[PDB]
Amino acid sequence: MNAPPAFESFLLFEGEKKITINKDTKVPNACLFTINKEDHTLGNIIKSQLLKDPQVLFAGYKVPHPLEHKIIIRVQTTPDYSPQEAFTNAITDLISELSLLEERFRVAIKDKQEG
Amino acid sequence: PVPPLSVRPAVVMQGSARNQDDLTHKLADIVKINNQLRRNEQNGAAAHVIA
Amino acid sequence: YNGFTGRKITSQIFIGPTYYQRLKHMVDDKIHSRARGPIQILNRQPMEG
RNA sequence: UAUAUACAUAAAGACCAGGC
Repeated sequence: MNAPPAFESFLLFEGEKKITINKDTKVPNACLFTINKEDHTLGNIIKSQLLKDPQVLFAGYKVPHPLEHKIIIRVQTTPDYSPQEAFTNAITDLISELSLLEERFRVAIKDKQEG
Repeated sequence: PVPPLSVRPAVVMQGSARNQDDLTHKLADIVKINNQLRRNEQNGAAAHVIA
Repeated sequence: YNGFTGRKITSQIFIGPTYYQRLKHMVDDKIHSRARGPIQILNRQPMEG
């Protein structure tokens, strides 16, 4: 009777922003992103792309609680590199990876069939 | 003393009429016999039946 | 392998098919909440059950 | 046009079974 709807995990209702950016006062150049209606699929890709960036000192995510679906990503970069720039370059670098993987998987298919 | 209706509520049965608490029966058995004891002493004053 | 992060789990885990029973006891029938409801006749206190 | 349909009733007790 209290079971939440199945669709409630990936669907946003009125008023919920997808992303919420809040600066972090503990630290200089630290920012904390809040992603609604996402899980470890999306959060883990980005964290692991941020740690390749040598100008990123810290990156990590957590699901605060499993029953509510949101991600919280802290990022701390070096001075004169903004933590919002770090998080955008991460997303464009995956897109430039996954667009290279979808093209290389199509070539191996045609090679595989009758070849 | 006869405690009030609150202390011995009736039972309202939607099927048939009402039922009465234990006290209301236990108090009925006293008023019956107390009254039989009213008449004997007042009328015949029969000594051995009163006992 | 870990399900969330993909990495192996250091210690090896013991898996096998095992036979479980579901019990007459479910949470939907044990749940209860009370705010200013029915009240007993004699005591004017909340009902039982 | 105005005004109205406002809540109460399913008793109690007994034994039996189970839960922690």
